[PDB]
Amino acid sequence: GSSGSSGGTDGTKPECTLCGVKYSARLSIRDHIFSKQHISKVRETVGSQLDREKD
Ligand SMILES: [Zn+2]
Repeated sequence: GSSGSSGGTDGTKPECTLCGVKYSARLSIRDHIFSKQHISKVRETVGSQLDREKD
């Protein structure tokens, strides 16, 4: 016989893979991104310091 295969994943749980800060059933993506906690990661992940030569 046959067991069966999978052809579609689902699981957009409220989390921030970027800051690894899994939001709580209550918390929300907004409340997060709207907190230094997140911003910081967004400032470091790339950096604040400007580039040598500007465009
Ligand atoms: Zn975040």
